[PDB]
Amino acid sequence: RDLTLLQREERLRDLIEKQDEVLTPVVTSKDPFKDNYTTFATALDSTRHGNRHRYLEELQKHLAITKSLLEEIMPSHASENAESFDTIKDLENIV
Amino acid sequence: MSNSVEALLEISSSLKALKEECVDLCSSVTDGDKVIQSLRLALTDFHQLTIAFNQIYANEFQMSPMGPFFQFVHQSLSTCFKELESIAQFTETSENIVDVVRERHQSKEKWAGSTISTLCEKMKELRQSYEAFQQSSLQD
Amino acid sequence: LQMDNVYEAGKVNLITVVQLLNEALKLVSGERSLYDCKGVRLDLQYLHG
Amino acid sequence: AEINQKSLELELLRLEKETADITHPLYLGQKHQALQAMNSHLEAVLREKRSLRQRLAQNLPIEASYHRFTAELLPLAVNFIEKLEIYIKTIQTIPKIPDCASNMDN
Repeated sequence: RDLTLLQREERLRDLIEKQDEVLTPVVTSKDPFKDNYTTFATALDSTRHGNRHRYLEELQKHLAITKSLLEEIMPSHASENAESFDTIKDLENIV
Repeated sequence: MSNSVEALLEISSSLKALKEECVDLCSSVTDGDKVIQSLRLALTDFHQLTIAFNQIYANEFQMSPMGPFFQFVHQSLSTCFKELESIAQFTETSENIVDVVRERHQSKEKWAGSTISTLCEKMKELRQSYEAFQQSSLQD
Repeated sequence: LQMDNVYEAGKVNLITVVQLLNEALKLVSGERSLYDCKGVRLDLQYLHG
Repeated sequence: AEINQKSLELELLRLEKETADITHPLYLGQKHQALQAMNSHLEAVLREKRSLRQRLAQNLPIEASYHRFTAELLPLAVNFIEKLEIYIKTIQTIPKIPDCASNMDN
């Protein structure tokens, strides 16, 4: 009984030691990451609702207007309305 | 003797109860050593990526930057298209249905015999006839 | 509206197209403000029912 | 002798249950998966750092993850412009939509 229990405890210790070595660095850097990532994601979410470089810069200026106009024109249920089209057509055929 | 036998029955019952609780633990000996190695790699990567992100977040967030503008405009414009088409279809369908039903109520056809009538009139006539037949049978 | 030609040297000017798109969207914005102030909702559940 | 054997077995099983969350392959496997998903996500974010920066601040050298959106934008814009009048009429019909729904119901 004593030999059998000792063999099992040794195996458990080996396994815990291998895990501690790799988990310790990740837990220490967690809080700064979570906070930086959340602030980043919230900032990104607020934006959704000649020389070739020079060209892409001019294009960006106009696409920015486009993005602003689309955010203004689009109703809150626009996506739901867009899904109703097939259902409307089915009703007509049944009648 | 009587005490030993009672001790066996108690321990046997305790073992049976614990084996049932540990059903998920009893499956296939996959090489525990392999899973740990894999976990080690994933954690190590995760740690490296978190650091890399924090570094970029502090320096740049806190290749042309044009990719996200294209995606947004594309998806928003597409949704706008589909929405307007749906509104138009609803109006058309509603009007078509009103016409089909109106035509059915007003259309005159030779249904039975020599007389032309609407479907509603002929149906009423037929109903009256069987009401009359039933009344003549209850007075019997 | 300082807009270049839609087609320059026989090729499509993407910037002009986007500019036209912006004007089109303004028109659409104006019309939606007049006729769809509250945003029209097609009750999908009603239609399915 | 029989009691002693079963007692040992019980003791062993109890030890295994108490340490399963950190030791058993099943539970360790689940933790691996969750970690791999996040890694992949972060890799993507790092790959699109420039575009994301430009958005926050607001051949053609565009990041490969966005080639599709860029290529398809032209046709989409053309189509919208061409159907502009139809979209305007449609928008004008929006106040009639409740009447249309009532007549149909009748």
